[PDB]
Amino acid sequence: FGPQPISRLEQCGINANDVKKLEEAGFHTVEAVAYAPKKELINIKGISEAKADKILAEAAKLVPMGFTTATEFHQRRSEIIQITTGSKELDKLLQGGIETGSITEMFGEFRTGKTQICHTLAVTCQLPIDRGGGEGKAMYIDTEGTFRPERLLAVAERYGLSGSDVLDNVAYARAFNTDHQTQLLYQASAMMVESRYALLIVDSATALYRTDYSGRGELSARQMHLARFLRMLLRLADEFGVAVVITNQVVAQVDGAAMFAADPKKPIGGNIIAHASTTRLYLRKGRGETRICKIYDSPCLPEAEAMFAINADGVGDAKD
Amino acid sequence: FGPQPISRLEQCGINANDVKKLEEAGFHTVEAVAYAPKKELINIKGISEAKADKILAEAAKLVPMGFTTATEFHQRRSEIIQITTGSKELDKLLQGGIETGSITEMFGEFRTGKTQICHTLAVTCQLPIDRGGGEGKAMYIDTEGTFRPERLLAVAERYGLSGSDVLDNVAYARAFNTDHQTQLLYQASAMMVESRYALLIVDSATALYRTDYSGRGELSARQMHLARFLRMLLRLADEFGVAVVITNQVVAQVDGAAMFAADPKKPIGGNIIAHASTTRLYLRKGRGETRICKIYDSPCLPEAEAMFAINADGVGDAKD
Amino acid sequence: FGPQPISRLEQCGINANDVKKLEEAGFHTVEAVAYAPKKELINIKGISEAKADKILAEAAKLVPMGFTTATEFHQRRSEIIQITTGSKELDKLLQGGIETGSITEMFGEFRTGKTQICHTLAVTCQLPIDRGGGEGKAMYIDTEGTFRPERLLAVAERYGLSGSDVLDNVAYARAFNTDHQTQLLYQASAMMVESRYALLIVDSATALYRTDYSGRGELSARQMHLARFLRMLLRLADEFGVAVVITNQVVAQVDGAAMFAADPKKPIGGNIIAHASTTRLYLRKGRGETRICKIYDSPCLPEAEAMFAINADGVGDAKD
Amino acid sequence: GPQPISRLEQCGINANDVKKLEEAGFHTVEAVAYAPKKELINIKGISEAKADKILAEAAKLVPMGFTTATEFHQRRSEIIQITTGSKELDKLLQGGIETGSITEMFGEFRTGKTQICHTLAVTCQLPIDRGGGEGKAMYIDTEGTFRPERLLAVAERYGLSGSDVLDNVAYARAFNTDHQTQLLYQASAMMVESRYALLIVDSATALYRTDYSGRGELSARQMHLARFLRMLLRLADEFGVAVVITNQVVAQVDGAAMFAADPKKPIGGNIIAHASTTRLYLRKGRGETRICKIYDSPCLPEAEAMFAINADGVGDAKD
Amino acid sequence: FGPQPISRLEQCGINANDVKKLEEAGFHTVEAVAYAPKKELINIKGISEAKADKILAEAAKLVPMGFTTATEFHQRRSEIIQITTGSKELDKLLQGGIETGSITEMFGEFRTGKTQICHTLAVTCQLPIDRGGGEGKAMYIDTEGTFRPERLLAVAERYGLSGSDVLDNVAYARAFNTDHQTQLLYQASAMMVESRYALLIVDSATALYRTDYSGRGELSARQMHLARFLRMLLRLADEFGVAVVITNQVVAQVDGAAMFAADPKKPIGGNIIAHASTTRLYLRKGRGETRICKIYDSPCLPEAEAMFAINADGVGDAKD
Amino acid sequence: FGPQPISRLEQCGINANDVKKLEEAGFHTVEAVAYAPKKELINIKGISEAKADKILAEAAKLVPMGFTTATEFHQRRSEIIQITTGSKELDKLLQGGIETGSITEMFGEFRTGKTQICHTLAVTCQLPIDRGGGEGKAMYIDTEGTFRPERLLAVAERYGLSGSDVLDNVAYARAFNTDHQTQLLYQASAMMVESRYALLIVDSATALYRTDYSGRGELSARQMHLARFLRMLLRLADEFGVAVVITNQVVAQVDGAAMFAADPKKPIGGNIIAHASTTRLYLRKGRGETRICKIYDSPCLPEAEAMFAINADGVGDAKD
Ligand SMILES: Nc1ncnc2c1ncn2[C@@H]1O[C@H](COP(=O)(O)OP(=O)(O)O)[C@@H](O)[C@H]1O
Ligand SMILES: Nc1ncnc2c1ncn2[C@@H]1O[C@H](COP(=O)(O)OP(=O)(O)O)[C@@H](O)[C@H]1O
Ligand SMILES: Nc1ncnc2c1ncn2[C@@H]1O[C@H](COP(=O)(O)OP(=O)(O)O)[C@@H](O)[C@H]1O
Ligand SMILES: Nc1ncnc2c1ncn2[C@@H]1O[C@H](COP(=O)(O)OP(=O)(O)O)[C@@H](O)[C@H]1O
Ligand SMILES: [K+]
Ligand SMILES: [K+]
Ligand SMILES: [K+]
Ligand SMILES: [K+]
Ligand SMILES: [K+]
Ligand SMILES: [K+]
Ligand SMILES: [Mg+2]
Ligand SMILES: [Mg+2]
Ligand SMILES: [Mg+2]
Ligand SMILES: [Mg+2]
Ligand SMILES: [Mg+2]
Ligand SMILES: [Mg+2]
Repeated sequence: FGPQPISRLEQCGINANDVKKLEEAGFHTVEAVAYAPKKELINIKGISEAKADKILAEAAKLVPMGFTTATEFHQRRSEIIQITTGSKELDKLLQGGIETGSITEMFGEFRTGKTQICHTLAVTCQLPIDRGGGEGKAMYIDTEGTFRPERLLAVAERYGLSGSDVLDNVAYARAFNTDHQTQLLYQASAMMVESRYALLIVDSATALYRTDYSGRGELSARQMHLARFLRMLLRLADEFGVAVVITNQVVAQVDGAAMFAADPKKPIGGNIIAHASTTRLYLRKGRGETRICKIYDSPCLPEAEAMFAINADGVGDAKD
Repeated sequence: FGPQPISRLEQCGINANDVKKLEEAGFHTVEAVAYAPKKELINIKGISEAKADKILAEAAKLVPMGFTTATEFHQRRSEIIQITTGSKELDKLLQGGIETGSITEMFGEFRTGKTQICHTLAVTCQLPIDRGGGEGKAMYIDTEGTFRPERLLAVAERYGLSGSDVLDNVAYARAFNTDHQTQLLYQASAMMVESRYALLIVDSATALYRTDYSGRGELSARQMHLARFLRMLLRLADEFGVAVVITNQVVAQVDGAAMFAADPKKPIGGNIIAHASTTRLYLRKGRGETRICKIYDSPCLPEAEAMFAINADGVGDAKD
Repeated sequence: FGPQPISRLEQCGINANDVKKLEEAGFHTVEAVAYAPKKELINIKGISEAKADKILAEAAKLVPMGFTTATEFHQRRSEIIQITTGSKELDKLLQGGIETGSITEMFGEFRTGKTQICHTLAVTCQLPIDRGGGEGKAMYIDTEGTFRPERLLAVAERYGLSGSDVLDNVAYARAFNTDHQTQLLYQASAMMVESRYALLIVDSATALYRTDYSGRGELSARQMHLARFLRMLLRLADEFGVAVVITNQVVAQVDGAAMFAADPKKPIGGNIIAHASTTRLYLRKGRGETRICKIYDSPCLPEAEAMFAINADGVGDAKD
Repeated sequence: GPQPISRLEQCGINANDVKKLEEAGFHTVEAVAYAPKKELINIKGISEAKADKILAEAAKLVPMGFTTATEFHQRRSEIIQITTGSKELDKLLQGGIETGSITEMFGEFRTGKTQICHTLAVTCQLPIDRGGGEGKAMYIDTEGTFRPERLLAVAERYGLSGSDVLDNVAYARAFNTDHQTQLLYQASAMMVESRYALLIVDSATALYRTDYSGRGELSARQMHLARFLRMLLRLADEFGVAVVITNQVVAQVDGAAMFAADPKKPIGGNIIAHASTTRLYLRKGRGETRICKIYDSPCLPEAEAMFAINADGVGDAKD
Repeated sequence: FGPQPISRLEQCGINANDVKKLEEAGFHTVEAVAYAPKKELINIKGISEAKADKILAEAAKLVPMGFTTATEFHQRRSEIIQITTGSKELDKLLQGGIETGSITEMFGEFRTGKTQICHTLAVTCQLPIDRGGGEGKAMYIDTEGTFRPERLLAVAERYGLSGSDVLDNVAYARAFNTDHQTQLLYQASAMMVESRYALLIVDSATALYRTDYSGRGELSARQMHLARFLRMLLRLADEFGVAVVITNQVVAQVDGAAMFAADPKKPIGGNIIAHASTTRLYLRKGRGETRICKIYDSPCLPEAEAMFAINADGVGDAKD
Repeated sequence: FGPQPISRLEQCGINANDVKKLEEAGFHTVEAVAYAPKKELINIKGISEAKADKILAEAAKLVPMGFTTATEFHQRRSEIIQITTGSKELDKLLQGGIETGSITEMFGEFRTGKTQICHTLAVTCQLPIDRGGGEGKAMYIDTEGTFRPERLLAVAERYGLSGSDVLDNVAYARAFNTDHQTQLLYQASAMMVESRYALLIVDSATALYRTDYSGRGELSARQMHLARFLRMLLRLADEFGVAVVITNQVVAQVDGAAMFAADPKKPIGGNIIAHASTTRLYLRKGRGETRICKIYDSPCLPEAEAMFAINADGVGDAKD
């Protein structure tokens, strides 16, 4: 069960031309138009103030957005699914795994294993819910050109799942530039409503912005575009109940006039949207053959560290 | 003990149709009518100038609006209720804690514990006056998806209160956009008049405004909407005599990126309403894993500093 | 030495019902009737042209209004009272302090100590003339909610006055909206006829007009209402001879709301009344401390600057 | 100068009519002669024949016939011009502020009109040798912005006794328009009583903005202003004194859709536009220098001038 | 099978001036303009925003950029061409050799054998697919002045190919400075679009940057120029599908400054483009005459070590 | 057959002042202008970006810098002259002798015979082509003061050439410190164009650096200065088509400091410029006379050892 398709609004007395204009705009379900303010609906053409007000009021009638007791919210948060990361120690660290309905930014230095974690999450997302999975196909928006299905086949063989259907479930695309990356979100929102999607990996979020928006005086436009991208990701996560995972690259100190996100502090959203990343995981190589994952910031989980390893079957517990 | 419900206004020779029009307008209390100029009581359709003047007559007759001797105001202020922050050092710094019937704006950089302080205030608000509480249900309006009842349960366990009853009082809502944030206050007013409440937290005020109203030419509309929201908050604070707490994120250095509200000057209301925040607290990160709270501005308190820490049971005194 | 009560007009043979009509209109004094034009005495229903003309003629006979030699005006001006501001440097800057029977506007951005200056003036107003006081009770139409009767006690302790008695002679009111602020002037005119008052403080005098009259097309009504309020204040200053201090906010950047009078361009009254503020002081924050008060405009004073400080005992001389 | 109204008793008119005319406002036979039949009839207690004959003898006493142009040139060459206190501004006006006319100096807020009025009032008692008027001065102030300290300072600069100049300046304050009109009546009586040379109205349109507010009262405001300016013109023509008035002007956008904030549209309005003979635009400059531009004059041409305000009054631009 | 020439853009209704403007800008192929962002198309003078959006819209329908199932990507990657390196051990370690469409950065100490590998790869690129080749012309943008066709003749004689035709199918150029390198790539784009190419070699990529961009202050500009060069190489590899090989030099004792590479870590692209090199090979000279290759970094291949030898006919299997 | 002198410029519209500014900066031919980047043409003061771009474009139009078929490069390299070393054994070892256009470096222990090889090469540079010479005058930049113009006469008498003409065709200069070496290179480049010069000998390249740039912490500046000197030598070799020979001193023990010019590894250019020495020769003195020359590093020639001897007439084959 998920959102309510926009066709329900047709049952409420709205002519189909406005519905199709909203569909072209990008709002595919009643949730996406209910959550939108009057300004966004007014900005698109062919709609007047009265029509926008009536559709907004009807949508608010359809989906409840009023107050509720905290016990109801505790019950609701006790039913969301957490996706196992493939490692028992990291699963213990995350108190269940990667939660669905938020943003889990995992960042670290170069050659640490973020892509391996993304691969393992994408394959384990198809597991039955009783084994820690999410019972849903997993998308993969890839900007680094670093998607090799051989790892997915290896992990699917390890877990015993049929490789054919595991491959047939995971979708794929590539982002050659920032605008194509953004339009991929429109396509994903269009194509999500037709099936059950429980994961969406963007590896990595900031890779294209370090190069395309290269310039001392281009910082402002880059920041606004990144904020828009992150807002779209947040809306997608809230609307469809998916588990968005992204990736960032970091390095000691900084370079340039505070241009990149190469800092443990100063999250990806920066000064515009600081609350974008609900969960942040620092991935560190450590000393010797070690791998460490530390919860840098979480609203509920406390700071801690953990040990894990990467073998030919994916990410697993550190074998001694 | 509280305000006078508008049903008491019925015993003045006024028919119920315009009374219901005022009720649906947003004036749930006779005080909300007495604190309203003729312009706002006329702007609602269906009411003439003579009717508005007639109702305002007995509305002002019901409540005292005349001059009082300064000793009377000192007597009134000495009986005000202050809410303990949960830390003795902060209690000393604020000379009693967060005072009721006013606005306290806590602002600081990213990851300074503002949400933790809001959680601790929301749980300690339920304590009886004997222990320093306010003896009333709280209210939380969240604009970042950063409400975790686990912290509330932990603090309730620490203070000895029954967690089930503690979680059964704190209301909750989420603001997906600025218009929903503004609209929440209308239902909040009815919920406030219905039952005793003693704390309204809005975490955080200027979080959505950085996102929805992104644009050089949209600054004026953003400023007017923020001024309207803060005026509504001030009316709420004056009406039911409950403490309003708001939260603001500020970048350490002057990042720029056109005009913003992230600077240790220029209060939230801006140039239109520079007086919205009665009390202003600056939350700062010390050199070595320390937290400091500095009273940036108070009409009666002097500038000072304090030390505090955050443990698994909430905010508390600085443990050496 | 004060004004003659309107009841004296009853000795002129006029019918007492007309006297009560004038009293309820707002003219509590014979001087108020004398200064009024024919149209304002006719606009109230129940009074004919002949009656208004005869009371106006008798009032003009009672209080002289003809030409006087300039030496007489110099003698009258040399006997005026000046209220010490609590700082010797500022006292030298003002060539005596704040004069009675005049309007003193104070400029200032956010956090410039205007409220502290108002508090010190209100607590030094009841000082005997021997120490530069006014020997009269004070008033405070506080439209900001920032009136804390804790600084008044501190300054009273500094000056040796009994705290209970100095707190016992201060009138206080709060303005929640523009119309209530205006009616407070009628109430104050009612009060001052029966006791010696020597100060009227309005801090601020423009915030409510900033918030309530928010609109491009509402500017004209705002300007007319502000002009009416300032005219009422000027009349109050003329009749009873009380120094009227008013506080106006200011900002050093763009406004974007047409007039939006927060800048040095003209008095608060603006184009309609650019002459209400007899004296104008600009309060500015220097480097570090020791704010500067500059005489921005005065009929008989030159441009100058001064240094002053704010301690726990109130405003005082700057100590290096 | 003017002939006192008592000379009318040489004709033989019953003195009750003379007293009626005196209490009406006409304290000089010239005032009766200039008045038309309608005004002399509107006052009750006078018959048509009496008004006609009194106008006949008034015209007999006061010459109103045609005069050759050279006679008018000779009359105008004997006029007195009051020095403005600044030599450069004096050269701009080709003699200074003339008498028997109206000089309206208008400008934005904080230009120095009140200081100019003080300097004109203190230089008026100067003897004609220095370019003064030798007469007394009057100040009908509608703003409470009259400070004798500046008069004392400027008198000290010009080497006069402060007590004497102080004792030769009549002062009054106007709280409303009707009080201003009654002040004009009392000023007329006082000026027929004794010699005066200057009459200052600072400012003329200050009270009309506050008193006659609202859109629906514009016609009454215009009529009252026209009556006030007509009375001022009659005063100027009667006793031959220099009348100076002050007006405020701004370049607002939406603060008012009416009023008199305009460089054009003279103070007299559309009813009597010819009220102000001379008009001076007083403008704030860029760095520190104020300018005085002759906006309109029957004889003087358009020009500009440099002047400064010092603690001793108004003087030349000290670079 | 090759890229679609830019002339097809005129088939969509674009006047020839814009087509020639794009051609002179550097976009010789519809793939290049399709992959380009809106900002880069706007930057060239002579095209409006609407015109650029229209061109992008028509180009989108020509090349599919939407989502696709992972099985489609596995099919696409199964048919990719791998170029034999001339050594059986190297071929086994690389699981086919050097893969087209990706960057294979080989680096090592001085006199390790990178130039010989590049020479042998250039010869073997002309072999038909039946013998592990790619049957395509090769290029050599040599910057060290270390191109000797005698090795090419020797390898062609070993493989039995005619020397004349082997020489005739290799294009050569020399780079004297960085801007010449960039313009050389600009010309190489047109040369590639004019015919069929399969291998590009840059030996070495960073040699000229050590000569030109020296000094302590010239740190940023060198990094941006290198990032631009690597972005150009990536665009070429994606758009034409040509195996790109670049050479880097490393040392064990970095006795220099911050403007160095000198590290097995810190790839050539640096912190701006860490993902520039898809495959990374480390070449070392062990004790005696052993020559070892190691997969330093690969998205799919695991870490391994292999032995190889260099003899008179190029790189061959290490004879015991 | 030489370069194109800068007098061929000034016909493109560039005024004579810019030409003279380039002339005084060390750019004595159009080849040195074409090979230079924008940085080295902007660093000289008096030239703007537009003028530099125009002159660079004209220079690029003057000389061919585009791609070419490998057969063209083979044909070009077939006609490259190689100067005989005076010994048949070493001539066969070098496959023709010292090639023209590359930096040929020779090094060995003390008293091994490099200097005698330098005189023999200088004298043979004057021989006609059919005798193995280069038909060009020679230059000798001697740093250790070991240039005796008496072996030249002996070897010239051996070859039958007149002694006076042989001496008159050798331009000799001495370098006392590094900056003098650089300025003398500037002068040599200035005086190179006006005659046919085929050989340029530096003996030795690093002797002055060892005894001038002492100090443990001064290695970096010495390294950068050596890199600049070697870049200048490379530009001289490429631009004028001259044969550059330089001498290095080595000690077969290890090292005496952190950085040194010793060790058979670690070429003179260091890890900054490792490709400066195209051909490297190692000279050894074994048991008995046994003077051996070995090709250490070469891009085309293989490793081999040859026997030579030094006689009173110069250097010849080892007598039996
Ligand atoms: N086939 C593989 N089997 C096991 N580990 C692998 C394999 N391929 C790569 N790795 C590991 O991946 C690590 C780097 O993580 P990777 O996902 O390749 O890069 P990134 O840091 O860019 O996310 C390396 O340390 C290596 O040990
Ligand atoms: N109890 C106090 N004792 C001394 N100074 C105080 C005290 N409370 C506030 N202040 C001073 O008041 C200043 C601001 O003046 P205030 O009147 O509160 O504000 P504003 O001018 O905005 O109305 C602050 O800079 C602070 O130093
Ligand atoms: N005592 C004084 N001495 C000299 N100049 C003064 C004095 N008082 C005020 N001024 C000057 O008066 C100028 C404003 O002129 P004023 O007549 O007060 O204004 P307005 O044109 O608004 O009636 C100010 O620029 C100031 O410099
Ligand atoms: N003609 C040749 N035949 C065989 N090996 C050669 C030949 N020329 C050079 N080499 C080899 O080249 C190696 C070093 O040179 P090279 O491979 O070009 O290094 P680099 O890539 O660092 O320039 C030597 O170990 C030598 O064995
Ligand atoms: K966070
Ligand atoms: K404040
Ligand atoms: K003024
Ligand atoms: K990589
Ligand atoms: K020697
Ligand atoms: K080499
Ligand atoms: Mg990765
Ligand atoms: Mg937060
Ligand atoms: Mg204040
Ligand atoms: Mg004035
Ligand atoms: Mg090499
Ligand atoms: Mg030697």
